[PDB]
Amino acid sequence: DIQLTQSPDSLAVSLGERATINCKSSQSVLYSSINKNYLAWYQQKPGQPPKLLIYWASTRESGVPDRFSGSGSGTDFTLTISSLQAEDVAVYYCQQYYSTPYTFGQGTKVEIKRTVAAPSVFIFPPSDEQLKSGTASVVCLLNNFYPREAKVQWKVDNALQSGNSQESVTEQDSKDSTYSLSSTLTLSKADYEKHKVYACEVTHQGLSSPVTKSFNRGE
Amino acid sequence: NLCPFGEVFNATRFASVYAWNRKRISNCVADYSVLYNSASFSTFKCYGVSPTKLNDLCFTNVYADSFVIRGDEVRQIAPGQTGKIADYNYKLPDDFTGCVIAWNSNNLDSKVGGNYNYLYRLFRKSNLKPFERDISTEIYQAGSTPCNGVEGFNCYFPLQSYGFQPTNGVGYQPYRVVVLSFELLHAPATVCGPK
Amino acid sequence: QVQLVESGGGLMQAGGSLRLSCAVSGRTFSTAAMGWFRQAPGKEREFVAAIRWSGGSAYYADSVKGRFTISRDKAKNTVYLQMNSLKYEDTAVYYCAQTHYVSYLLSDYATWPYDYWGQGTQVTVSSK
Amino acid sequence: TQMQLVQSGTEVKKPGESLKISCKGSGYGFITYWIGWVRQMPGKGLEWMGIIYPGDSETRYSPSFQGQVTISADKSINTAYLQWSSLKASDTAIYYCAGGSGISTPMDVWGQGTTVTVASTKGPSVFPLAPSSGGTAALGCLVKDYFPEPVTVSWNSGALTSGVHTFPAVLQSSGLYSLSSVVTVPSSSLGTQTYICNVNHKPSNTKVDKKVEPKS
Repeated sequence: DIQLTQSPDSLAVSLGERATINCKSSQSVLYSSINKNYLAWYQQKPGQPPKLLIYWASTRESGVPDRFSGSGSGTDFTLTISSLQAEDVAVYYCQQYYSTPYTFGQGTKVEIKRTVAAPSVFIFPPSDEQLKSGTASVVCLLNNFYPREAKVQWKVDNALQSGNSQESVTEQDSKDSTYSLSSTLTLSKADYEKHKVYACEVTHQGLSSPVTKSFNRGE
Repeated sequence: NLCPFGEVFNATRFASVYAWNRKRISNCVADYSVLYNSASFSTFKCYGVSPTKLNDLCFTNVYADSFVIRGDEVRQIAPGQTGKIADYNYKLPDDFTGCVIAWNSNNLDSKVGGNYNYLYRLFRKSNLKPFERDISTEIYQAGSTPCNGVEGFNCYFPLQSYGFQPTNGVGYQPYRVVVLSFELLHAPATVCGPK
Repeated sequence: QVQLVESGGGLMQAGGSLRLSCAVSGRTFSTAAMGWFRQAPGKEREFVAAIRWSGGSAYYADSVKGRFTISRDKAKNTVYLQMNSLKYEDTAVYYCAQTHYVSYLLSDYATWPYDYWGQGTQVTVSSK
Repeated sequence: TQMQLVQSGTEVKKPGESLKISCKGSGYGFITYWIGWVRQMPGKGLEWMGIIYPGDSETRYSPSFQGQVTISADKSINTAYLQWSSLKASDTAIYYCAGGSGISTPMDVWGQGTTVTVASTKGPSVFPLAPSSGGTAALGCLVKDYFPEPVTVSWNSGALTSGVHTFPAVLQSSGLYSLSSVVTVPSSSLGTQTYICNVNHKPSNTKVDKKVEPKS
């Protein structure tokens, strides 16, 4: 049984630059019949089927742009995208077909590298309709920033709180190459009315000092 | 300079499986689509190569191996199979790269009261090497006494007739088989798709 | 198709020897085995001897075993029946037969219905 | 095109039920093709399940799925099947059928995939995130406590595509999904034009429209 591991796991490269992706296999995938390596390269965008780009390690598939190029022999292979573009941002899987069972790599994300952009932070106190469910959610939103790397801490009543917050990040905007994050703190209505000041503190590489955005309960 | 695959698949005469026929294909354009878009074949198994991509691939030599066997034995024409055909008549290597194409030939190769012209090797001391062709007719020692070219109890003729009749169960009807092997050496690649 | 023409029949004394031939013409490449049969007047046609064309391995009915020899020259496409120690009970018309059927078991040519048949050659064995 | 594969509709099943999804090959030359099944769970990789040659239904399973699924094929309708006997919660994922005209061949044809989800459905509760003051302000909808995905949200039915971010749902400890949908508009327009989010959750067939606006 062959196993494939790609390096790196994730990858950010600016427009116009080159990304390369390693894929090393447990055992060699060379047919001797025809001096060809049995390894291939798949691109998958969110909400799309995998697309074949490269087969026989190095042969391009129909309707695949020139800049995509596969190489390697034996155990180590690479897929190099010269001149990265907008519409290249996706996950890249290597796959062998030397033998069944067929096996894939873990996959590799590629995204656009960009000048740092500080997030614009806003805080939403809980709905008044939501407070009739018996539940209260405070959400903090970091809007149009790069990189994604960013720490958001909740401070309910000037006390740091842990692990009753959850985050979600948009995939990179196609046009400004930015992310947006939402840190959502949930607690019950009962616990909600035990505290008065709710604050959201953001440290990001684009901010010289942590930006806090707070509110007092029902003001 | 079209490849004479017509000569191979549409042939009037097919070889006995034990004495299987090999055509070496070179110096021609191969339109593979004429095979795979055909409705005529019942088995079309390809190992290590895809018929749809051959149309823009060049090879140094393509080998067409043709013979008759019964339906039940078509599944033995595969790498890593065992049985009479695989072991004693025609042997694919484990790492085979090529296509296994077969069709029911009951309309041609059966006749009422049986067609017995088609043979196979029933006995042999040892398995065939891959793509070996054995046309020996030495008497086979099945018991503990040496035969020295005389048939007897436990001393048999190594070959036997298939019995092809039109009423036969599909398992026992005649199938024509072609095996395509692909060769890519450091020499002029003379066997090319139309593109 | 093949044509079978036998020769060598005639009058012979009991204890003597006599050799029949069968010459094969036409699609001779097909020959897997040849057989000799005989028919005594008004009695059943009876299997005598068979020879596999390859190797020349022979099978005989018990009635002639130890007396008769079947042999063949491949180049000449001719099979022979050597009838040694001729007996009164050998008096009959002798027929050669040809099949392109290959069985691994030589004894099956004793029961197999063959493909083509000769015209028959009369052997008459004289007393004592 | 030589060959395209079409897959069965998306399936809303509950633990213990069985399921047999399909993948029908459309084209001449189907006899050459081997159909493969690939499993990809939300956020995770591709997992190769098995492959079948419908010619004689020769199938191979990956050790990860031998005895846990069965792969049939009906050659007479160019269809391959992936069947369970009892769906586990484990089994919620998208399933791709993938074709290559051979064994040891790249899979050059991929169906749209079929998403199977193994749990009871619940409609989303929609809560507004009203703005406050300045330059240009943000506002949004909280779509909370629902199963399963997706939920869609548009703003004034699509009269607002400018400055919209709908967040990837995060499954809570609740075992229900939640996400926020926000949009940024000039502080000018907050008191002139009204902004209404239109949320569709098709698995519970509930479509909710909450208007957002500032309160005292």
